[PDB]
This record gives sequence, structure tokens and C-alpha cells, in this order.
Amino acid sequence: TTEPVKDHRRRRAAAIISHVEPETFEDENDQQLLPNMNATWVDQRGAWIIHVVIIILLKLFYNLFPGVTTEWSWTLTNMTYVIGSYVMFHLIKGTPFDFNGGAYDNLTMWEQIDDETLYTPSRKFLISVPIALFLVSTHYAHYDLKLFSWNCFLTTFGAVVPKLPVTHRLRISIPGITGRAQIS
Amino acid sequence: IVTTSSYLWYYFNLVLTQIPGGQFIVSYIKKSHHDDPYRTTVEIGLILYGIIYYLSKPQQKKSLQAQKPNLSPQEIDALIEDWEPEPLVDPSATDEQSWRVAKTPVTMEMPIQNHITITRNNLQEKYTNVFNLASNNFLQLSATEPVKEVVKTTIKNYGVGACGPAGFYGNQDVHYTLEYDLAQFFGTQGSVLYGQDFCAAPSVLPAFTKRGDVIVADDQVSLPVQNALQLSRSTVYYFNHNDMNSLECLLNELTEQEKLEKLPAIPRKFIVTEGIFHNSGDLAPLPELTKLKNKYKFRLFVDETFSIGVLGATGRGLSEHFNMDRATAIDITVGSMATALGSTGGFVLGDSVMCLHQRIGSNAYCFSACLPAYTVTSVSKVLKLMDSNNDAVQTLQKLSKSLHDSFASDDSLRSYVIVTSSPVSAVLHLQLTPAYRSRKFGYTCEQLFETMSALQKKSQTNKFIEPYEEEEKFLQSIVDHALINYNVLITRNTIVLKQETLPIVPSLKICCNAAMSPEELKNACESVKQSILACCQES
Amino acid sequence: MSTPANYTRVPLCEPEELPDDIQKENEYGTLDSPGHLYQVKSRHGKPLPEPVVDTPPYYISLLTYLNYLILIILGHVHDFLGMTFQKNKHLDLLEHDGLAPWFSNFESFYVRRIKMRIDDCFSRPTTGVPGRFIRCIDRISHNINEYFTYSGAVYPCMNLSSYNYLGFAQSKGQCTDAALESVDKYSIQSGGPRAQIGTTDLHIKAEKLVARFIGKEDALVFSMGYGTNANLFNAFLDKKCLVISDELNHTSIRTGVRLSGAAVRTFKHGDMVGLEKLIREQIVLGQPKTNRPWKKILICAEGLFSMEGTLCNLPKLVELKKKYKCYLFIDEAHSIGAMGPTGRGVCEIFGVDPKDVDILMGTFTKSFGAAGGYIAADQWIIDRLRLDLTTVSYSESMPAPVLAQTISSLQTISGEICPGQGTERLQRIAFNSRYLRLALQRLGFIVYGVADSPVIPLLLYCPSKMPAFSRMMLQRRIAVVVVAYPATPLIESRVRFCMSASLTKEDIDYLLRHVSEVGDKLNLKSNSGKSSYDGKRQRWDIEEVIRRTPEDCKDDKYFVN
Amino acid sequence: QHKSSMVYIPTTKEAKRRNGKSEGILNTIEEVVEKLYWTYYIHLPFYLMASFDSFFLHVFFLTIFSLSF
Amino acid sequence: TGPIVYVQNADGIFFKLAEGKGTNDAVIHLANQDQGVRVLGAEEFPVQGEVVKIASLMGFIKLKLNRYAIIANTVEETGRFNGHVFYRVLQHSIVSTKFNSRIDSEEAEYIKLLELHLKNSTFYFSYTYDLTNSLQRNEKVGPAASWKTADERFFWNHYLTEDLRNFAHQDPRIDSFIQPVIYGYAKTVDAVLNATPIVLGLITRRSIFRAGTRYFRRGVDKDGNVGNFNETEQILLAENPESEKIHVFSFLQTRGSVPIYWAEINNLKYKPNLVLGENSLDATKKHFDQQKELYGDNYLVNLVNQKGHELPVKEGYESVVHALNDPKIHYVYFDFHHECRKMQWHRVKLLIDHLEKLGLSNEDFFHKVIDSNGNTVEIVNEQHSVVRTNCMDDRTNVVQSVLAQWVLQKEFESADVVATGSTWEDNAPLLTSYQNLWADNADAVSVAYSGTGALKTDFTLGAFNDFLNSASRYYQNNWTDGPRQDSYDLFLGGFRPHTASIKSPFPDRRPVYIQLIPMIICAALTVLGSIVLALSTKFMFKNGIQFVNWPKLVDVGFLVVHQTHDKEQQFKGLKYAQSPKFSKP
Ligand SMILES: CCCCCCCCCCCCCCCCCCCCCCCCCC(=O)N[C@@H](CO)[C@H](O)[C@H](O)CCCCCCCCCCCCCC
Ligand SMILES: CC(C)[C@@H](C)/C=C\[C@@H](C)[C@H]1CC[C@H]2C3=CC=C4C[C@@H](O)CC[C@]4(C)[C@H]3CC[C@]12C
Ligand SMILES: *Cc1c(COP(=O)(O)O)cnc(C)c1O
Repeated sequence: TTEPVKDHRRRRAAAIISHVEPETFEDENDQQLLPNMNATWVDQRGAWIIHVVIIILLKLFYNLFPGVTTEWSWTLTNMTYVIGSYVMFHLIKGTPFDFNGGAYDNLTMWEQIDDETLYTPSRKFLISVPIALFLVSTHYAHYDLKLFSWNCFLTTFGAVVPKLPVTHRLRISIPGITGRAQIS
Repeated sequence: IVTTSSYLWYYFNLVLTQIPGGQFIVSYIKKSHHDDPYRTTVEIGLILYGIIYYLSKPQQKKSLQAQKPNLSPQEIDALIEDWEPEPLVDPSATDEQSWRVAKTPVTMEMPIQNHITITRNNLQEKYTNVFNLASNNFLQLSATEPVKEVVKTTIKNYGVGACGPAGFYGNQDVHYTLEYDLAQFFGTQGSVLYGQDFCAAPSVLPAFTKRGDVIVADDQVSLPVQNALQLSRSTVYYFNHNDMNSLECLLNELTEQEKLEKLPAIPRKFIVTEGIFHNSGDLAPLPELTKLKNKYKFRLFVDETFSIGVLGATGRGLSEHFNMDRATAIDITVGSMATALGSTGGFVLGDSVMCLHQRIGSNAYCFSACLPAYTVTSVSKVLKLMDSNNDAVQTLQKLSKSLHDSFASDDSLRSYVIVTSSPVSAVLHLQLTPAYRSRKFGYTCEQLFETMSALQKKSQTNKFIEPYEEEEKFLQSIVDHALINYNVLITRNTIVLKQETLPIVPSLKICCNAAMSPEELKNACESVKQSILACCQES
Repeated sequence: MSTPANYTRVPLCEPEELPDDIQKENEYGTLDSPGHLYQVKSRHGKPLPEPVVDTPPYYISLLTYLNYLILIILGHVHDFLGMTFQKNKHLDLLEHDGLAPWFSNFESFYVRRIKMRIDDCFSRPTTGVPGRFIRCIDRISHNINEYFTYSGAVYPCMNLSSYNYLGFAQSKGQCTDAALESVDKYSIQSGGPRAQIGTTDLHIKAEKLVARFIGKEDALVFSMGYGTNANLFNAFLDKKCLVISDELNHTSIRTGVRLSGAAVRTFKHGDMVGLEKLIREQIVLGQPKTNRPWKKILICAEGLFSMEGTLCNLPKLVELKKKYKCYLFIDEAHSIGAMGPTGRGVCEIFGVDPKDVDILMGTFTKSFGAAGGYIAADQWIIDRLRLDLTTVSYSESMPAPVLAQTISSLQTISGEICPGQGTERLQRIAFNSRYLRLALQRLGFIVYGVADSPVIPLLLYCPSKMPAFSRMMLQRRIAVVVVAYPATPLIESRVRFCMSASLTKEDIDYLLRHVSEVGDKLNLKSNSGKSSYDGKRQRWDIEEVIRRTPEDCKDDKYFVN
Repeated sequence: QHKSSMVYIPTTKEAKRRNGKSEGILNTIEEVVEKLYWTYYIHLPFYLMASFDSFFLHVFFLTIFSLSF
Repeated sequence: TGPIVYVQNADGIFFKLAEGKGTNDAVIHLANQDQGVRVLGAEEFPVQGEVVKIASLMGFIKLKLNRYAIIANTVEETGRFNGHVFYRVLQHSIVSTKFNSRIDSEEAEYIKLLELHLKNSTFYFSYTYDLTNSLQRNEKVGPAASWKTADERFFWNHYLTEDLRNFAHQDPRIDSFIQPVIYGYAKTVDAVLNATPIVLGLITRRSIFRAGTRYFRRGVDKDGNVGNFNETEQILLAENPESEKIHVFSFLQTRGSVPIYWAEINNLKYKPNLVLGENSLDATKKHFDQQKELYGDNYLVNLVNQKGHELPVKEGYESVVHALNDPKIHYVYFDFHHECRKMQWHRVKLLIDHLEKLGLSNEDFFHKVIDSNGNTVEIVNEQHSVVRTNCMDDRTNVVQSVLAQWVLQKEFESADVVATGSTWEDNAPLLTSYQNLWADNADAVSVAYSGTGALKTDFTLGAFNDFLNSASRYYQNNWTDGPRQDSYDLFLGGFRPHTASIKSPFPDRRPVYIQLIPMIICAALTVLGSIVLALSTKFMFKNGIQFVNWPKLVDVGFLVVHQTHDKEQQFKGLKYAQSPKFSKP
């Protein structure tokens, strides 16, 4: 087998649980050369109230329907917010525009926020919002066992667990439905 | 089975004490939801984790450099004051390589043509009415009267230079007309213009190649292609110079491995080469490359600069010489206008989608100003003149063949120099035989390549090699003897050794154009042969 | 002519024949009164006070966020449905017969979905010499900004988008005469690389003149600024060095540093405390994976930033490089001839000795009207770089007419060939910039600058306000340039005004009236108390501004920044 | 020093004054309607959308306003 | 020239000459990787594949993306003359290298246009005899048949065989692959008059420099070509037992249109509007010079309808023929509107009335005496004059048949078959065959030119089909004449989609409120099962020009297109307007 002079090879995982490998000198320089634009807008002016405004608007819109009860309005707005947040933060891996030769082709947006530094104020606010939403929704709207269990499941497994530091830089590769995930 | 429960019980007890007040909250939550343990357990867990996360401290990432938290400020001051930098550029070897600056000829108050007057070494020595054999213009079509009149009219109408980038307002109608003319002349759907030819190849290849792609390149190519490969950031393989068996074997291996890997999305692949090489001056075989790219599903990139205006019956490029169609044979073509057409700039030829993507994703096109109008208009006029008549190409081909036949049929030079060029090339290249070089200077090409690679890898500041400098001095001595004893000017290959990556050795070159007469060329050839024999004779 | 609208081709336009006086008035207007000139004074070595920025109310930013979210959602939905169901229309984005496509759809998302909808506002063909009146080609956009159809009709418009600060873009003058004489004597062809053949006395004369003008010891002249920046850095840098650069540098500098291979670190724009902390940490830490001292440390800076229109704190940088034993490199292309009491550049406005900086860069295309670039430094550095560089030995050389144009413009500004022309142009451009900035601030808008920078950015925030404004300016025969999210932060969008030295005062009055009307219609004026020296909100009538601004812009107390 | 080759476009105020359409009885209503329409139109992202989507967005906004009224 | 055998395979298609010598014969390969045509040796023919026989190969055509081969599968015999055999193409096919793939809508539209043209066409050809010429041109050239000596004017498949010609510049082996065809009619029938065998033939050819579809192409262009130009010949052969010589006769006639500038703009009405252009002197002079050089003298017969609608062109044509003042050009006028129930004795009255101007001699024809071996021993008389008919703004066919029948009596007299002073019209079946031949020729030319057929006399009543024909033609003229002209232009080579400047012409581009009128009319009609419907009908018929289906590939002279837009320079729609050069009479 011939060995290339210069190699930049994307390698896939070979196990169910894996951790994305660290970076090299060239990749570190390419990442540090230019300030990222996907993760910069989080800290700008007016980027924290917008979540509260979105939640209030969604609640008011879902309350407008005639036949919907209060419990289902709260459940629908919780569904919408959690699904939107998950799809925006934890599903798409990469950069919409062209960065320095695909240097960020293995990290999501949450791992890109604040240059991978942990326990920053933005992360604190973003992890604090869903818990307050869940608590207010449960307290103001009387639920049943079935709806309460489902809401707890949704909030726990869709909003909080991906934010935990233990799951940072983690990939799950099911040999069935899920395809093999790039590891380097 | 039991360690998990024990650790779960142990964990929250510590953070209960860590929080300034935790027992009151737990008691209140337990009392409020005393009926059901599920709700109070969920609330306690969520609130406690939120609070404990809020109260932590920032933690950076683990980088290559190691932290040093055990240093006192006095030590910090000591290390900061102890640091010693290096000079910006080392001046130790400046005087040794200075002669190559003092040997550069300077034209005085005349256009560059066949007969010029030069001065060297800061007006210390002056030679008049010399015969020029170092120019790089082959057709000399830009010195005629009609092109001069067109240039004067364009300058009177439009001005000297443009004042904007192509993005906002720097693009005019003459540029569009030139693009249309090039696309029609060379038989391709689209073309794109670039301000400088040296910055064309490094700017287009990185646009279409990303990490995880495969590129197969020739054994020896010019420096701009090497820079493009370096900026490409993709896997790069090398195959032997003009050896199709090795190329076929390499493609077979790559295809088999890729098929066995079972990859979801197929990557992008390329084959990078050129026409008449800049350093060797030989021709590349097109039909075999076309057959291989059609068989193994590869694309083709050709960086032809010395073959646009010299090859073919009319001068349409490398494709015309082999009697093929450019639209399907070659995928990406890179050209230049300074060599044969007689004006500055460069161009890239291909289909419509590639041009549409280059107009947005190419750095050298988006972030630079447009070309002046007169160069564009003169190039278009030259293209029309070339389309009308084709006597210049025939004359150039005959002169080049006659020049090559003279230096490759003699017997008195067989033991000293060898010719590595091609009969169709307009430039003739001469090198020293390995036996004579080994006998005289005591080194070979492989040792020089190994030494330079070792120095480049070790990142040593001073890169100075003695035998290479001696050989360059010897070739300069030959050139100076030829210029002093006879009124003939020839040049050697000017390269920078510390920037090259592929093997290379010093050589000598002779140029030609279509405005000469056979008698002068024959006399110049005889004089050059006599000077070479007189200077290089043993003992 | 019965074929439908499906023919797209830019038509070559014949020139218009006019008397000499009308053409000269078209290209360069004459002075109204001797009182419309201002003379700029030196700072005598004082650091720049911290800049003051202004903000709009919250609801504008909230609406911006909502608009961007809606647009992104719609784009993704359209892309998904189209790619999933209608395969035939999108054949250019699919794998055909075992070959991968040229590009992927994810990377080209913003170009296809957001920018394309406004694609008619960016690229506009023109004709004729670009002066204070520029002729534009009439066109109609078919489909939705997909292709255009031209009817071959032209009209003039006042231009505010051309890089000619001192107005040397002329067709009847001494520079054009010199260029024509050069074409008569020298041809338009170049021999080849400057190392083997292609060096004449003109190149040497130009190098000596540039070296004398800038104030350094020796200089070199190239044929392209972008190539100069790209190929300069690898000549004296390696893997053991460090480059600390601003975060708002040009693309060419980043390309050069990427090609060199050195380690890269960046610091926040306008922060000196962060720069000092970064330097102190980097010196101590050392090289990666081995922890050895760095070989050398270089700092890269820009004289004036075009988008922001703010200067760089030079005395502090000189102090830091002198204290910590670092090297400094300065790129100045927007302030080489348009700034300073005489026009030398940043080193003159701050009173800093030119010997303190190590390498100075610049291009001739911004102000002198000719393409090119130069590098200025000491003697031994240039002696080493003349041999170590790759552009000198492998690339082409610069033609004769451009060189003659550059030499003539430099001699005109230096005050040799023409007696009293350079000072008049410098004073004209200074006064024009001050007048426009003060009038726009008094009307109620928001602008950035340093009170003399030729570039004036006016801020628009909502995504839907940037197209219409531009189109309206085309209806009033004014040309403008706007920038958007991929280049500037998400919240802030802006339109750039590039004032020239050929415009007069009455043109500025006409511009002010039309801009005030359009901004009033579109609800664009939103100021505060931080954009005034008194500290109170101001919303002035147009007549009062036009009547009292010209006599008050010459004072230095009315400018907050 | 008083001739050029440009054509000047007069502002809308001077055009209205020349046409003699400064009577207030209908101009007040016209100005109110135009100002309300532009205030509604500019702040929403209608210039970047397509006709098919803009129709549905208009219908949705009209329905919300009418129902809340 | 003979049957071909082709083999389809994953690497392309190979064509070989089925009947030959078995020596080294060229094999034509259509490449699959780059879509090219190449010539190879005999050994490269695939072995394991299946061979398919085809009667003849027409050519290759290059569309926007791929390249296609047009093939004629089977043929049918029509007439046999002097041993030669005439054939008619029955089945057609289009072959592409790719087995299956994705193609854009434009490619599908182009394929549909090609299929539409191939469906409504009738081609004729012969392996040995050359039909693109007449007996004069055949006699002036050697007795061999080749594409080099063919007439470029009736060489219908010219643009399709270009590649097959490029290799054949110096390549005799390729000569056997090129096959000229004609777009017209050809038939021959045999009979016995008085114990002597005779064969009567008829051939009709059509030019290629103009197009058809009636209203779209009329008058002349700058180059002098005339729309609807066709040629007719009525060859005859006779054998006499009482002697040895074999007799061959020939007669020629030409048809065209008035050479003045004029046009008929179509709208939503039964009768369109007539417009006349500017002065025409150069084009008419060049056209008449070409006609004089080719055929010799000319005799212009101008039949016209009633004055009311077709008057203006008559005065212009008389004025131009007077202004030319050419001794070799002679004008004879005739006018009938009084014919009743297809009674045509005034045709004989006119024939008596004719012959007085310049004396059409019955001697003026082509006479040939040929032996049993067919060596063309000796010629007798040659033809030097023709009659040019430009009528019907039916009639031309009736005039031509009568003139040919009148000449045929002298033709029989010169062959010593029947004694002088005897009429040959006595036999019923012979004249029945004659009439059945000319009626079929008339039907063929009428269906080829404009829509359905025309009024037919046959032997020896039919107002129902006659009326239905008018309604069908009225519908076809106003709603289904775009694609026909587009197919003509695409096949003949007028439009070549090989440039990036030209965008797709198929999508509709007229404004929306013009498009919505028919839907509103249909909705009102189906909810009516009245003021809205009346208003919509009035609006539709008040702007007919905007609703007529127009050709798109190649422009027409008498129209202009305006592009409307809003204040922000954005496209809204296009409108059709009458060209300013043409004017109302
Ligand atoms: C019936 C039962 C319930 C059904 C529940 C499902 C309903 C529909 C679910 C919708 C899921 C998808 C919606 C979220 C998609 C978000 C965007 C997709 C693409 C992500 C990558 C884009 C890259 C651009 C980078 C960038 O800087 N973008 C930024 C600007 O350009 C970014 O776009 C802006 O800041 C937007 C500011 C948003 C502020 C907070 C939003 C969080 C709440 C989301 C709830 C969704 C509600 C839907 C109505
Ligand atoms: C009750 C449920 C819903 C959830 C939210 C409760 C607690 C979670 C967050 C707890 C359960 C176990 C915890 C845990 C176990 C072990 C360790 C290792 C230690 O070195 C760092 C903290 C860390 C990583 C923590 C983090 C927080 C975890 C993951
Ligand atoms: C405008 C700009 C350039 C342009 O360089 P050219 O080679 O003249 O096109 C270079 N550098 C900077 C900083 C610029 O702003």
C-alpha cells in the first residue's frame, strides 16, 4: 500500500461509543486564524430576551385555537420550543458558509460556542431556560400521570442531557439505523 | 449494579453542603409534594443541578501548550527579561549571493526587442547592439501599428486604470467582450479573467477541493502548482514522470480501497498536470490520460502556459496538436497572456457551472481590482489577428525545429551537455551530464535533494550549500564569456532552492521568437557552441 | 424580433462626442468659493481616545432576529421539498454516472437562498471613465434575479462607490499625456520575470522615487497588491515563529500567513490590555509539545479599516514593541495619500518617526489610479528580500504606461511638476468629508468614523431596508454600495459612502436633500444623546442644516469622535 | 464652469408643489394611508420572499388581526 | 448504398454494410463516453451482440446535451421505372447511446418536436436512380449515382449527414453510407394503349430554403427565395413492337408564390389581415435572374380570386413585372370566378387563348431514344422553357394537369403510337388512372403544405366533409401552428442550441391576467350549466393577437415584442405588436 506525502483523511468510528479525537497543529492554526461567525452572535446585544419573546408568542398563538385546553397548549408550546432548540443546536454539524478548508466539519454549534470554553455565562442562561419553562408549565397547568411522565421524558432527554459536560465530544454509532459518524 | 446506587447517593450529599443553603429547599419541596415522591424527586434533581451548574467557574480547553500555574511574579519577570529574539532576516550570507544581483541586465530607453542596449552592475559596464535570445515573447504581434493605434484610442477613451473590484463597479463591457472572444476562440463555454498569472493556479484549485479529497500529481511540476497543492489541504500522491504503468497501478489501488471502504458519499478526485513543462521543457501525452480518466472516473487539470500560442496548426493549444476536442478532453484549463499574446493577465477555461462558482468562491477574484482596459482591448485585437492569418505560427515552428536540430546532432558536445527539451518546444534547455558533474564538483542530484529536505525538515535558519553555488558560478561564467567575446545574450534558469520541494538541478536555456532570420540564428548557435566548448574544456 | 425574452448579452456601447469643456466638467468639477478648503493639523503624538458607538432601540434588533429566523426556515423548507420531490430541475447538484458534483448544497446555502434575492443590487456594468459622473447600462431582471436583458441605453449617475480619493481618474491631463508618450517610446509588452530580463531604467527611477517619498531607506515595486501580500510572508517565517494579528485584517494577509505555516494568534480589535496580556503569556509559555522559547514575534496591523473607518493606535503599539522586543508590520492602502498634513500617511498624522516601524506596505490603485504595490524597509532587509522572494524571480513585471502614470501622480502630489495642485485637492477632500459627516450626524442618522476618514458607513438594521434604499437611490440617479451578514455582524448592516475630491458642495446639498427625504420615508433616523457634544437628541430641519453647517464643520469642538 | 451632461431628478415635494396638489382635504388621507402602508410593509421581510409565500403570510396576518379585533 | 446492420451495446452502436464484398469495409461507431462518430476497421465489430437490420441510415443530430441517430427501419415499393425501383419510408426510430438517465425538460421538448416532424412526413428515395434531379441534369452527368452530384436544393436531409460528409472528404468507403431523400411524391403505373406498353410516372419535389405552415412564410426574403416552392415532372416511357427504339419523354413544371413583399397577420377571425411591405426591386430581380439562369425563359401565369380581398397584391405584381422590363420574362393573365360545379371548358378556352403571346411549342420537351441494353444511344430534343404558376393567393394543380394532358397527346403522336388527328381520351380506364394519379398528388401536396387535404375531384356531392375540413383547418391555423414551424426550423438546421447566451424559449412569459382569461371563460360556462361570460368573450376577441399561438425558435418578420416592467426594473410580461415596416394597404 502506497503512503501519501501529505495526508488529510477523514476516519470513521468502529465502536458504539466513541470520542472525537483531538486536533493537530495545522488544524489548530486553521481554526484560530479567523473568528467563527456561527457562535459569535450568541453574546451580542438582545440575544437573550429573544428566547422569552419566542416562548410568549408561541403560548399566545397556541392559546388562540378554540378547542384546545390549557394543558394541550402548554404541551404544544413545550414541544415546539424543545424541538426547535435541539434541531438548531445539536443536530447540524458544520458551517453553512465555507470556512478555512472545512476545519469545523466535526463539531456542532454547541461545541463551537465560546471557543469550547465551558461554564461561560451564555451556557448558563441557555441551560437555565428549559428548566424554568418546565417548572412553570407543570405548576400552572394541572397535569395527569401520563402527560406529566411524557413531559418529564421530553424535557430530560431533549433539552438537558445534551448540555451536560459528560456528553461533550461524544458520538453514538448504532450499527443499524444510524450511520457511522466521523471521528477525526 | 450496586456501585451506581452508592455513587448516586454519595454525589448529591456533597453538593448539598456545597450550596450555601440546601436543606431548607429540600425540606420545602418534600413538604409541598409530600403526596407523591415522583414530582418532588424530579423537581429536586432539576433545581439542584441548575444551581450547582450556575455556581461553578470557567474552565478552558486542553491545548498543545502546557500550563505553568506554579510560577511567582518574580520568576515571570525574570523569564520575560531573559528572552532573546533573532534578527528578522539573517545578513550573514547576503554578500555571498550578491553577484546574481550584479549580473542582471538592464535595458536603457528602448522597448525589449531583438536588438537592445544594456548596462550591468549599476552603470559600471555598458554593451550596445546585442542580439537578444532571452525574451519570452514568441509572436511579437503586439508591436505592430494596428494594435498600437487601438491601445492609443482605448487610453484616450477610458483612462489608464480601473478604480474598483469586480464585485461592485469595476467590471465594464470590454471585459465581457474579451471573455466572449476567448470562449469562442478556444472552444469552451466559459472563461474567467485574473489580474496576474502567477496567482491563478493557487486561487482556483483550493476552491474546488476540501479535506478528504484525493489528488494525484506529476513527479515534477512548477512552483505555482506546488503552492496550490499545499494550500489545497487534501491527500496528495505522486507518480513517476511520464510513466503510465505506475499511474494505472496507483489508480487501481485507490479505486479498490475506496470501493472496499463502502463510503456513503463519493469524494472529489483530480489529476493535475501541465503541457510543456517549465523546467524540463518536454511534451505530455494526452490520449492516454483521457482514456485513463474516462475509465477510472477522474477529472483533469492542465496548467498550460508555454503551449497556448506555439502548439497546433493555428495556435489553439495542446488539444489541437493531438486532433481532439477541448470541451470533453480537459476539464480545467489554466492559461496566461504575458508569454505569447503579449499583454499582462491570466485566464481560466471551463464550463459554465465552474465559472459561476469561481465568481463567488475564489479569493483572488473577489478581493482584487480589475484589469486596465487597454490590455483587454489589445488582447482581443491580437486574437482577431491570429484568427485571420497563421503565418507567424508556421515561422515559429520552423525556427524552433531548426534550432533544436542544431544542438542535438553534434558529436563534440556529447560528453559535456545534454538536451532535455522537445522538437516542438520554443525554448531549448541544456544540462550538464551526470558523469562530468560528478567528476568536477563531486556531488549528485539525490544527495542534494536529501540534504535540502533534511534542512527544511529541521527548520534550520541558515541554508547554504557550496557545490550548488559553484555550479551556478560556472554557468554564469559561460554566459558572461558568450556575452563578452560575442554579441549574443543567453540566460540561465533562475530558481530559488529553499522554496522548491521536488528534485531540481541548475540548467541553461535559449529562447526564440518569430521575428528572426535563419542566418542570424545559425550564427548565434555556432557562437554559443564555440563559447561552451572553449570554457568547459578539460584542464 | 418575435423571439421571446431569452437573449442575454452585454452590448458594446459607442462613445459620445462632446466638446472639451463639457467633458472636463463631467470628469472633474471646479471650485465654487475659496472658503471651501480646510487644512488638517498634526496630533503631536497623542493616543486615540476610546471610540464611542451608538445603538438603536431594542425592538429594531428583535425584529431583525425574527426576520432572519423566518427567512432561514423558509429556505430550508424550500430546499428540502425541491430536492426530495422534483429531481429533474436540480440536476446540477446530483451525482451523475459515478461523478461527484462541483460543489455541495450546504456550503452554497447563503448564496442560493439569501444573497441571490438581492443579486441585482451588487454587480452593475458601467462604461466610460469613472469620474464624478458614471454612465450605467440599462437592464431588466428576468425570473427572480436569475438573468438580465439589456436594451442598450445608458444614463449618467453621481457616483459614491469608486476608489479615487484624490481624483486622478482623468482622460485629459498631464498623467494621460505621460502615458501616451510612454506608449510611444516603450511598447506595452514585458520581457518576462524581473530576475532574467524585463528591468528598465523606469523601474529603478520609480523605486527611488517611492523610497524618497515614503521616508524609508529603500523600497521594491511589484505588479499586484494581493500577490504581494500573499507571497511576502513565507520568505522569512517558519514553524517556530508566532504571528499576532488583528481580527479585522484583509484576506490577503490571512492567505499569506496561512501559506507561511507559522503559528497564529489573534486579539480583540481596539483592545491594548488584551494584547499586553496575550504577549506576556505567549512569551512565557513557549513552543508547543516541547516548551522552548519562540524564535521571534511579529505583529501585523492595518493603517485604516475600510468597513469601520477607524484609525489604529500607533504610539501604544510602538511602545509595546519597544518594551517587549517584538517586530511590527503595517499595511496602509486606504491612507497612503489621502491622510496627513502633506499626504504621507499614518506616520505623519501621529508624529511617529518612520524609522520605528519595520515593514510598510501599500498599493497605488486606491488613490493614484494605477494598479500595483510596493514594500518599504531598511537597506539590509531589502538586500536580503531581493534574493529570498519568489515573486521577483517567477512572476511577470509591470508594464510601462502604469509606471508612467504612477510616477506622474507621485510628482504631482509631491509638488514638483505642478506648482499648486496637490494642496488644493487635499484641502478639497478634507472639507468634503467633514461637511458630509457633520450634516449626516445633525440630520439624525448614525455614522462611524474618526472625523476625517474618507469612508462613511451609514447603518441599516432590518434586512428589508437594504434593498429598497439602494433601488431608490438608483431612481434619483445616485449609486451606492451596501454590505450584509456574511461580511459584517448579524445585527448591523451598512451602506458605504466613498467621498471623492472631485465632487463640489452643491452636489452634496442635492445628495443631502434626497437622502433626508428617503430616510424620512423609510424610518431610518434613530439617534440618541451619545452622538452629540451637548448630549441632547437633535432632529434639525434641512434648511437650517444646509444654511449653517458649512461654516461650522471647520471647528474641532463639534465632533464627538 | 456651468455646463455638464447630467439630468437632475426633482424631489417629490417640489413636483407636488409644481403640480399644485397641496390641498389638504385629500392629501391628509393619502399621506396617512401611505405612511401606514409603508410602516407595515418595511419592518416585515417581504422583499426577500416570493409571491406564493407572501400571499399566505399576508392572509395569516390579516386573520390574526381580524380575530384579535 | 444498401441495407445496413447495426448492433446496440453498452459501449455504443456499430453500423456495418450488410451487402458487400466481405473485404475490409468501414464500420461506423457512435461513441458513448464523449458522444462522437468514428470510423473503424472490420475486426472491431462485436460478436456476442444481436444484429438488427435497417433499410437505410438518415443521419445524426446533436441536441443541447446528447447526440441521437435517426433511422428508417422498413420501406415499401411504390413504382418501378426502367428497372429502377422507388421506395417509401414506413417506420422511423430514434436511437441514443444511453440506456437510461435523467434529462431536463428542454431535451424532452426537443425530442417531442423531432418526433412530431417525423410523424407527419412522407419521404421517398431510390437506391439506384437519383430523385433530387430531373432527366436533363441526369443526362448532363454520368450514369452513376452519388451524393456529390446531387442537387442541394431538394437534398432534404442535408444538415443531418454533415458528419458523414466530413470523414468522406477523402474516404471512398464512406460514400456508400450517404443516401439523399426527397420530401414529396413519386408514383408510376403501366398500361397498354394500342398493343404497345407504356409507363406513366409523376414526381413532385419540395425545396428547403423556406418553410411551410401556410401563413407564417409568404413572399420573398432578401436572398430572393420564395416560400412554398415546388417542382413537378411527368416522365413517360413507351415501347413500340413495330420498331426497336425505346422512347422516353419528359415534361417539367414549377410552382411558387408572388415575389412581392407582403404578409398576412393572423388573429381570432376567419380571415386574417393583409399588409404590404416596402418597395422590392433587388430581391425580385435576383430571384428572376436565378430562375432565368436555371430554367431559361419564364411564363408567369397569375390566377387570382375576387378583387375584394386579394386586389392589392395584383397591382403590385403587375407594377414590378412592368418595371423589370425583361424580354425573357413574359406575363400572361387569367382570372376565373365563374366556374360552376367543377365545369372547366373555359380551361380549353384559355388554352386556345394562350400560345399567342410567345408561342408555347409542343415540340419543346425532352425526347430520348434508348436501346434494349439501356445505353442511351441518341437524344432528340431538349427543353428550354417552363411555366411558373403563382395562384391561390387547387387551381394550380388543375391548370398543371390540363397542360400536361394537352402536351401528352403530342408526346404520343411523336412516338408513332396513334395517328395524327386522333384523341387519346377515348379510353375510360386510362384516364381514370391518370385522374387517380393527379388527385393523389394533389392530396399529398395539400396535406404536406397546410393542415388537412384539399378538395378532390377523382373520377366522373361531398359538402359535409368539405365543410368539416374548413372548421378543422380554422382550428389548426389558430391554435396548433407553433410546434409545426418549430419542428421545421429544428430539423432543417435553422436553430442550433449550442450557445450559452440563448435561454430556454418554452416557458410561458405573457402577463398573468392574459393567462387567466380562458380559465374565467371556462368557469363561467360550466357554472352557466351571463354578463361575465359576455365581457370575457368581448375582451378575448378584442385582443386576438395576444392569444394566437406564435412560433418561438425562429423569429417572423412582421412582429415585435415589448417587455413591460414596474418602476423597479423587474420583468412583468411581454406583448406582441405589429411591426412598423409593414403597413395597412
Ligand atoms: C403538533 C405537535 C408539535 C409539533 C412540533 C414541531 C413543529 C415544527 C418544528 C420546527 C423545527 C425546526 C425549527 C428550528 C430550525 C432552526 C434553524 C435551522 C438551521 C440551523 C442552522 C442555521 C445556521 C445559521 C447560523 C446563524 O447564525 N443563524 C442565526 C441568524 O442567521 C439564527 O437564525 C438567528 O439567531 C435566529 C434567532 C433565534 C432566537 C432563538 C430561537 C430558538 C427557538 C426556536 C423555536 C422555533 C419556533 C418555530 C416558529
Ligand atoms: C435527575 C436527572 C433528571 C438528572 C438531570 C440528574 C443528575 C445528572 C445530571 C447527574 C447524575 C450522575 C452525575 C455525575 C456523575 C459523576 C461525575 C464524575 C465527576 O468527576 C464529575 C461530575 C459527574 C460527571 C456527575 C455529573 C452530573 C450527573 C451526570
Ligand atoms: C483594496 C485592498 C487591496 C487591493 O489590492 P490590489 O492588488 O490593488 O487589487 C489590497 N490590500 C488592502 C488592504 C486593500 O484594502
